[PDB]
Amino acid sequence: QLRQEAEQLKNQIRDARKACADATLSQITNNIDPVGRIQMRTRRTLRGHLAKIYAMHWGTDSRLLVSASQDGKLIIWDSYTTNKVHAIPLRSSWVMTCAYAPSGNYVACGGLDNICSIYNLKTREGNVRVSRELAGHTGYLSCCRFLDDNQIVTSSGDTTCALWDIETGQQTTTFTGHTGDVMSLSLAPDTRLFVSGACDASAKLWDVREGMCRQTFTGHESDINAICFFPNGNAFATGSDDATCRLFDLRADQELMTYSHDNIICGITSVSFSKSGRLLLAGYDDFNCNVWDALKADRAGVLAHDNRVSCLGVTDDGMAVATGSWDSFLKIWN
Amino acid sequence: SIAQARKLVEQLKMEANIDRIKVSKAAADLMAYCEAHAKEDPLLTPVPASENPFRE
Amino acid sequence: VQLVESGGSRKLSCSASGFAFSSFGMHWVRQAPEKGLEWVAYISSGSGTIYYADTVKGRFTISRDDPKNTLFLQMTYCVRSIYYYGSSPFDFWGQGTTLTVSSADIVMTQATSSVPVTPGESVSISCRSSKSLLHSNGNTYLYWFLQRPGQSPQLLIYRMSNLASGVPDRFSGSGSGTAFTLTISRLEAEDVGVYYCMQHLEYPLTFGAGTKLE
Amino acid sequence: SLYSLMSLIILATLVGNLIVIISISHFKQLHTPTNWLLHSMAIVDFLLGCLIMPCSMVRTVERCWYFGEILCKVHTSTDIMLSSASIFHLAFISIDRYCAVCDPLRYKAKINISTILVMILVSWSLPAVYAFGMIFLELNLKGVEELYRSQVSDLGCSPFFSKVSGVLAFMTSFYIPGSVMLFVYYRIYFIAKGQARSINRTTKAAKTLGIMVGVFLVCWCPFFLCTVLDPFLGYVIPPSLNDALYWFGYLNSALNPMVYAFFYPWFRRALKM
Amino acid sequence: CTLSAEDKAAVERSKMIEKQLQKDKQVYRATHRLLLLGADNSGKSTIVKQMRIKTSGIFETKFQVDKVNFHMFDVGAQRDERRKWIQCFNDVTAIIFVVDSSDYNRLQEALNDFKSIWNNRWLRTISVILFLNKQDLLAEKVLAGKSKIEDYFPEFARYTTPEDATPEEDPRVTRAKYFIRDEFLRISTASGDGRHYCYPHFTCSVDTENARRIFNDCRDIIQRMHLRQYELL
Ligand SMILES: NCCc1ccc(Br)cc1
Repeated sequence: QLRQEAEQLKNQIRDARKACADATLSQITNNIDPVGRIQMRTRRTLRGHLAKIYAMHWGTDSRLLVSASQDGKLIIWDSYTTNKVHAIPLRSSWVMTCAYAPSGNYVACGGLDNICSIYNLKTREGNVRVSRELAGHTGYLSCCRFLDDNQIVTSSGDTTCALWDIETGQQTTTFTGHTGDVMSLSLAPDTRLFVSGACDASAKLWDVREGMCRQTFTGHESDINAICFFPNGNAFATGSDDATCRLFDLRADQELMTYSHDNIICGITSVSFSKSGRLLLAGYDDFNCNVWDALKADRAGVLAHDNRVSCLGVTDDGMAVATGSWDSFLKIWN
Repeated sequence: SIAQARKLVEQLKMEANIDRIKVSKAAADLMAYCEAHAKEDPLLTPVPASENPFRE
Repeated sequence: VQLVESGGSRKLSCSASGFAFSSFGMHWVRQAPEKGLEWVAYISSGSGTIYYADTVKGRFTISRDDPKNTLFLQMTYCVRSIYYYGSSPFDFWGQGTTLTVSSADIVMTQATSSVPVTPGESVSISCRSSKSLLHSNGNTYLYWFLQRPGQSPQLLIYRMSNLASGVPDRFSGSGSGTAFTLTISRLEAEDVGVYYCMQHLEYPLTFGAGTKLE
Repeated sequence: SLYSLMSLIILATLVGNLIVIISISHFKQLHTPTNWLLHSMAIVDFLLGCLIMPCSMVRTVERCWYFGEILCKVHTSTDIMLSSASIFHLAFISIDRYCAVCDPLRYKAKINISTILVMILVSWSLPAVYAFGMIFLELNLKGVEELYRSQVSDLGCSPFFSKVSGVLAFMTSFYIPGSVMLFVYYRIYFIAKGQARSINRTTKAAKTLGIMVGVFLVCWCPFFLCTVLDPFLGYVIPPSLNDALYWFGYLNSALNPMVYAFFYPWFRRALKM
Repeated sequence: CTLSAEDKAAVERSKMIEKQLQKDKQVYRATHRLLLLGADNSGKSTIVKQMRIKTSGIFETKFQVDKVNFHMFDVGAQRDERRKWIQCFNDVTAIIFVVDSSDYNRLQEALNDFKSIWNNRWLRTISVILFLNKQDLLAEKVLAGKSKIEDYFPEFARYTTPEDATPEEDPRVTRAKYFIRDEFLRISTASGDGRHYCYPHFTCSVDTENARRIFNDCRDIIQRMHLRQYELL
């Protein structure tokens, strides 16, 4: 009896959502001139990692950035002068993510260790030392992001997320409800909501303050690899192992126009927007990073690394864009 | 299994009542934002090679 | 952090204990009995670069011993300094042993030498250099130290605008390229001392003259 | 007829030595430590191609050194330099191949990029000083200058060796590298055959090693054999056969890049793309 | 040059960092990395604790054989699905699989696990060093005769020992041992197109020669790889 009620309620939901689409984005868009072609050149090349590169994260001042590798190192670079400011050796050799604090006082990392570590950069001594170690998860860490100097949001492989308190080191909220393991999360500019995409081919919306899911989005038939969040705050884009990426809206609660090409077979690994939201930067599996028009489903340009492009990043001021790859090279583009 | 099925049904019911807006109205806001902020996007409109720090 | 040394043809030693001695460059700075500060020598972190004061070059020699965390100066204040993007050099000074010894460089003079003030009122102190300290990249290399009557000098401002770590937020710095000023909004009994002016555009780190506050 | 053949050899050498150095330069899919020796050999072979063979072919086709005598010495010295450098590069490539299959665990620690440069510097260094010292200081013709004059100076620019210089030169330049690579490839062939026997039971290596060893021997053996024999035999060799004796070295120079580079599928797959 | 006085110290510090990184790079290329897989019943813990002589995710172990360094990573408290984190281990030298052959009950799931590992797309060109642990318990339980294999594997009745058998104990236990080996090798040899191999063994509860066996198998693996690369095999 309960199953039938759930089925009819789901049917009612999809029917109510169905009677809301009157026009497609493409026909409204047809009255907009295309952006044309985009040309970017490799300004700088940062070298020094041994193994593959899996993560990177820009700084807020738009100069410094941090990257992670499988040999067990974190390196903080000076983008303008290519110098190296720091080099941090890790306890565990298998890491999957890194984050760089908004104030620039801390960095974090995690991986096949079920532990998130916090590193203090500005000390009375001249060395960088670990501050906290946040244990309590079961599966491998796949993402982590800073709220402020005391709050951090983690994504794990045991199909749960969590909100932590760095001062004490105890969880204050656990977000449960994903069927498969979750891989990526993105925050909002107003730091009140965040999304997360998992391997059950669905993405969910969460409320940080009170801590329960508000909306659930579907449409992909394979697992979700990357998720980014629109600069306005009312949309987001996902990236799947289906060689396809979609755009969803938080009010219409529907799949808007999708970006797919007939010459792509491999899934994507990273997604990011530009400052104005006109461009969509996607890192692919066939050694390439394509550039999409976020309104017309056109390939404005191509960014061509000798192995998989694993990570991306766009500066706060929009001046540059960095890419990482499994050949252990970081390139800065504009 | 009764408790799990319940938790599922009240979760779906909680998700059920949400305010919605028309697709065209939601799609117009993105166009408005793009046309309002297209002036200050260096990646969209290239900047002359005097104010960017990644020259040479 | 606490580096305390005692010594004094003679040899001087500065011993450090409390920080990563192997990541910091070191300096030796001289203070005459009744005259302002003066620079002597400098040894890099990796011992790959060494400079000496133009006045004495053949009669002096510096060396460092990283395993035992000791600094040396040979007769024939020891100050930390670390350089990277966003660092604050000259932040910590030693307990103090002065070194009384019986052209094209940048010279700078402070306008006055003394001024009487009253608590609760703002004060201004001026410095002026021969040539512009503003560089092509954008940094303006100016430092304020504010030695107190009895102890070693401290650090207040670096790069003419940035406030130090533990100093109260009553000090500020501003300038235009050649003329600079330091303003103290409020005032307390702990601000009594003499203030110094420094440049770091070139190796001869020519200090200023001093401005006593009574 | 013959002149067209020599020109074809020169053109083949020129085209073969350029692709290897170019491609090895702008890929990075093939920028491995082991490739630096390959393009160093390609550079040596290209330098031999641009300089020596044109003068050699014109001197042979006109049967007379219609040139200055100040440059005959430098011509001979450069020829000896480049031939010895090529042979030493072959020997070092063989030694590199030896460590991969006869000591596999310790391969990465030994053959790094800080030991390839030592080989490259030695290969350029020793032949240069040896050849220039032998030619300009007249150590080869000491005590036999009169017969040198009567034989070649009366009519000649061919190199001349005594009973003592010739054997030492043959000794070093031919016998040491060739013996080294023969021993290496012998043991490699036995090891490969044994390993191939085992999988199947719970013959490709023979073709490759045969090609390599046969090319090297066929190209180089007759010339050095006749050269070492002549001082002891009595200088009765005709000078016409010596021309073909030198030209086999240039033929080896032509074939070597084709053998070492294009025979391999990975290299071809950076060339197909 | 146009660099300031405070910009040269920055490049000096960067150069020292690069020197340290190059030293670490030289250290990193003389080590071989291994991945250890198995089930809870199989004695992974026993062998990992012998070779050296909280809800953590990975455990790391080091051992030295003939001036060669080996790294053996054991994946610990993870979930029941391995499809996602298995892409990180596509550059190891070899995979080690441990099987408990005394049970006969949960031994069919072991074959499925081995097939899943062998047929993975990210794990091709990687060889497997199969370990068959807990032989003394096997012998004790078979000589008693309380439990029969035919009750669990009815094909065991119509099986005869191979001629290649070299029992260096009994005329029957060897039949069961080689039956289990035949099952695993039948799974192994169904495909593989000559790019990775399987090396079965007869490890016991306590042994002092496992490290030497791993050394020899890794030597053979890398030698075959090098011979294939240069077109000699
Ligand atoms: N074309 C090469 C001629 C030659 C003669 C002697 C020696 Br020893 C080396 C080279």
